[PDB]
Amino acid sequence: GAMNSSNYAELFNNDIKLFVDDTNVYRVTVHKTFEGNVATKAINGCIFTLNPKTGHLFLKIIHTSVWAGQKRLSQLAKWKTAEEVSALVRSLPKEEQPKQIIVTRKAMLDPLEVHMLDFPNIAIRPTELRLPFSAAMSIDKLSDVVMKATEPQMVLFNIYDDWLDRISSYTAFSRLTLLLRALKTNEESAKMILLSDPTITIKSYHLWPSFTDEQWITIESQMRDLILTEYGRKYNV
Amino acid sequence: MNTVPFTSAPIEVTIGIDQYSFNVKENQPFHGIKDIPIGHVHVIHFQHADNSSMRYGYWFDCRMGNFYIQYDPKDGLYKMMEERDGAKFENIVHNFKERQMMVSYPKIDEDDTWYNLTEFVQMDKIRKIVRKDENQFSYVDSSMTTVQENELSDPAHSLNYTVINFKSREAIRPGHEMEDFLDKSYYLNTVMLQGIFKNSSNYFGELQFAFLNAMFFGNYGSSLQWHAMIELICSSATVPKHMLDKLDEILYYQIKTLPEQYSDILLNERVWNICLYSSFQKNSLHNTEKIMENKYPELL
Ligand SMILES: COc1ccccc1CNC(N)=O
Repeated sequence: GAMNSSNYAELFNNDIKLFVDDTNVYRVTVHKTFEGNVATKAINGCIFTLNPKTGHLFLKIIHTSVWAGQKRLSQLAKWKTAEEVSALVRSLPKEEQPKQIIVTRKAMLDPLEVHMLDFPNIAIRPTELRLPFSAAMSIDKLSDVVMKATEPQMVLFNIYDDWLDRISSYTAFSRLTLLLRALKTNEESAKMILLSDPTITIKSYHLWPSFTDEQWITIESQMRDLILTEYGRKYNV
Repeated sequence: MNTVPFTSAPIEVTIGIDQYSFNVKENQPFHGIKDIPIGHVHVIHFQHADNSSMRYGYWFDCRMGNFYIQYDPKDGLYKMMEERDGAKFENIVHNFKERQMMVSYPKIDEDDTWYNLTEFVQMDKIRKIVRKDENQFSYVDSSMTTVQENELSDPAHSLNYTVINFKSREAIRPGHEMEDFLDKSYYLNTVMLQGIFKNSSNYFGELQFAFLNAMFFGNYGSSLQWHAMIELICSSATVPKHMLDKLDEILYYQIKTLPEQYSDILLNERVWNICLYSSFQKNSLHNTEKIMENKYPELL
């Protein structure tokens, strides 16, 4: 059933799984019209599909053309997401297809189950974790590729850069979730933390800076401070 | 008017005949039910005084044979049987009638309840859901499971209801996943009506038979089937007008006949609220919505 704190280490075993997040699939700006009514204008979106063991990210860019002429876009978005995840799974060799797909929001369960009826052996699972994958558009290179896209497009990333060379998946995913949770609570401070030192660069083929081990411990500490902080600044504690 | 005689009543039992029930005491001089209307199916059903566990009974049509009840002290139940010697049967029934040892079906001359509960139910279809071809009548009880239930363990004692499953390939066309899941008209009209049931009467007959098994025996899989068949119609944007009108009449008498105190286990809050207030047909069940709201407003 549901993924939670008690079966957390199942994420890093050797059964292929994917997290799917649909938060950024359907994105709008809300604006006033000349007559003073409100309207939305969609901007490009993306499905965030991630293998937490390998770091492989299957970034499916949702171009605003997919909404043209459609009604009830928030509902459609859930099904568009399920159509695309299903196409991804079918595109992969059998030995690469996941055994489980964990959705980060329960409203994706039925859409994805129906689109995957051909795959009875793939478990479609919810989670009780509050994962910060919505913040994925706070990663500059990801936001950049989404916003520049002129057509539907799948882009492939490793969200862990080369971290797995030195740390385990469990640690790599803890770091990722901490960075993202920081970027979600205060994007400006988070990004400040990450770039303040101009000597630490981001390789052309990477998403995050090339920190040494010692520097990651400082960075991680600064991100936890920021998260505890904003929590005070929020609740006044 | 037809008759189901009883050889005897050796054990204290509550006997049910359609929506009617009576008390028979242990070794009371009881030999049957007379004046049963011809032209309808019927159900004779039983709850023992000593073990209210297992309600059980028989679906039958008097036009298909002379049927009687005889307690079996080995299997410990009242068994229906067919008498093939017609002369012997008429003679037996006449003697019992002369000795006034048969209770009377109290059919009132303004009452259309049984007709309206069994309008599309046929014995031929009952016998295909309840598979026991050597008898012209069909045994059902509280505990029997449905084919679908057995999928999710004896197949000979199953209720072979039509499997309905909204998250199945049968129900969802490739490429119309969202369309078909949110508007089940394809599954209702093409798969089920045109493909499996052939017409709406057969669909309504199974629905009505599922409700009655739910109500008389508390058969849980029957209740599941009854609610699934309602939901598949309510969740279809495109349903023939006559089906909607008949459905409303059908559900009206089911809700009317349900015991007030059993509504909590026989009625599925989610399906009913969805059907009456969210679904495409939320506005097409006037009679059913009015009685539901006046009689079971708590469930809603
Ligand atoms: C055949 O129905 C009967 C038989 C014997 C006594 C009473 C009745 C009628 N029951 C009822 N619930 O109306």
